Amino acid sequence: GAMGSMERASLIQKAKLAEQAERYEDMAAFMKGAVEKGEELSCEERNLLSVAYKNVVGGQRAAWRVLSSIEQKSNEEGSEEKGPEVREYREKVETELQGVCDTVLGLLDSHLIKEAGDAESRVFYLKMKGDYYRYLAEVATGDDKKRIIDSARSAYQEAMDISKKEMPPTNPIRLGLALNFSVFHYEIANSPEEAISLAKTTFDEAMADLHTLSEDSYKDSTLIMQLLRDNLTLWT
Amino acid sequence: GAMGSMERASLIQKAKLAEQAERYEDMAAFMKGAVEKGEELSCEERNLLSVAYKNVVGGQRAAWRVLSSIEQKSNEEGSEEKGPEVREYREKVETELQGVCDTVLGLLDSHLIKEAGDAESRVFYLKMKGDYYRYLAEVATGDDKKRIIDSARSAYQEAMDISKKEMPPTNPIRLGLALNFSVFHYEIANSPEEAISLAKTTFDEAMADLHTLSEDSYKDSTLIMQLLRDNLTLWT
Amino acid sequence: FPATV
Amino acid sequence: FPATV
Ligand SMILES: *CC(=O)NCC1CCN(C(=O)C2(Nc3ccc(Cl)cc3)CCNCC2)CC1
Ligand SMILES: *CC(=O)NCC1CCN(C(=O)C2(Nc3ccc(Cl)cc3)CCNCC2)CC1
Ligand SMILES: [Mg+2]
Ligand SMILES: [Mg+2]
Ligand SMILES: [Mg+2]
Ligand SMILES: [Mg+2]
Ligand SMILES: [Mg+2]
Ligand SMILES: [Mg+2]
Repeated sequence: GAMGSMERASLIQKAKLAEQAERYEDMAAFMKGAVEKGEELSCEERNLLSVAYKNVVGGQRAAWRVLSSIEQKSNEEGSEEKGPEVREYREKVETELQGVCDTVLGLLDSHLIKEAGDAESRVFYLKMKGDYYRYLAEVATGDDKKRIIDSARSAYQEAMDISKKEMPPTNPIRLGLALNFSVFHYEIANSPEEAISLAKTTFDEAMADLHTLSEDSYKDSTLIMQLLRDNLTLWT
Repeated sequence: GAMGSMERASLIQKAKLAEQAERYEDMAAFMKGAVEKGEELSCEERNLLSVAYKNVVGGQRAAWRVLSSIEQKSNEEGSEEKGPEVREYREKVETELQGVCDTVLGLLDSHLIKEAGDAESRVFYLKMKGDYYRYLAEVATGDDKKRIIDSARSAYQEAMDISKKEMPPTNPIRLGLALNFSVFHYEIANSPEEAISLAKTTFDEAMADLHTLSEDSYKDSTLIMQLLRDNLTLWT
Repeated sequence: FPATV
Repeated sequence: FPATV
């Protein structure tokens, strides 16, 4: 890999610079190189990895949605035939998105998840696995769509099981996992009631544990709680 | 080139889609392919070309400035030595920026400028030539910095000479050229008085010709006039 | 679109 | 930074 000659510490340093410069593709490439050194990631390093790829795939998903909407409009009655270009370019963006998702999934499988024994790391990686299978599911239309959806579900469910056993209900990783799994239920699994029940129960159980927290922990937990409330407001 | 197999019209169609999706690197690649077909560009197509590369290099310049500021801070008294990484990454971004500038300059030289006979096209391309040499000048520190600055000046000056002979003082291309050449004087040539004089005279001469314009032309001209006023306000 | 982290 | 087009 092109980062094979760069020191681990230098890749991490450069990922932080790339973040400051809003160079998320570079950030992701640096973090991929750091993962490929083979050592486990610290909390801070896991956050760099996630931020980099979230921002890269986020931009691809937004572009894919713009192009998919144009394509859908082209297939309505009365729309003038304009040739294969809209489909081709949506396919191009889609293939690039799938590539990024496959890259992330590959890092998780080789070998981040299997080396992650502490609950905080294992849950974090399994949440990522669910997230990147969810992004694959968003664009899937073929023979494998059900298996892709089930891969996302399975990863999220394993993360949920660990999180409920091992982490307090206010833990930001537990909260973020539940937020995203709830979105999976609403948007991917056609299960809005499950989505709502999960968001509500997660919010309420967190609320009941806030009394245990420092001011700084309270700030972290309540920020994600508000995202749960925001989704509940959208959905009810 | 990778776009050699795609129809000109399809490249233009896809550039427009890429713009809608805010995929400016793709937009620029499509427009490069369209230029390389060898035919002259229409007004609309020249605008696509310019928007694509403006957005790509704009992002690179913003990143370069973030990194250059970090680097400068590292070289202050009392700053802890952190190794070569900040310089390396600023160099990486810089080299990519220079590459984009060289690509644009190459399209202009082979063969957009030489085929452009109408004032509106020739001025537009010569302005672009000045702009991309200006971006090279922003990062230049070596033996060639003076020649790079002079290349920008010469391109802008040829565009100004044509524009003054052939276009009305409200023409948006004439206005935009003057705006940018004024910034060149202020930021690159260490000539703030020249910058201010050019912006003021351009504004005032435009103001005196607005009476000749339709509502729609008036809107176009006054928008750029306001940019001239904005710079004058910054500089005085 | 709904919020995710 | 100053405005350019
Ligand atoms: C290493 C570690 O513990 N990482 C968890 C951090 C918790 C706080 N936090 C956040 O609250 C934000 N991101 C986020 C990402 C993933 C998960 Cl599972 C939860 C929270 C910070 C950015 N805005 C959203 C919340 C950072 C990660
Ligand atoms: C083909 C042609 O005539 N292009 C000139 C257009 C004039 C109107 N216009 C603008 O006002 C904006 N861009 C711009 C770009 C270059 C120049 Cl030299 C002048 C103006 C539109 C975007 N915001 C800034 C003004 C588009 C180009
Ligand atoms: Mg080493
Ligand atoms: Mg496909
Ligand atoms: Mg349950
Ligand atoms: Mg043809
Ligand atoms: Mg250099
Ligand atoms: Mg003069």
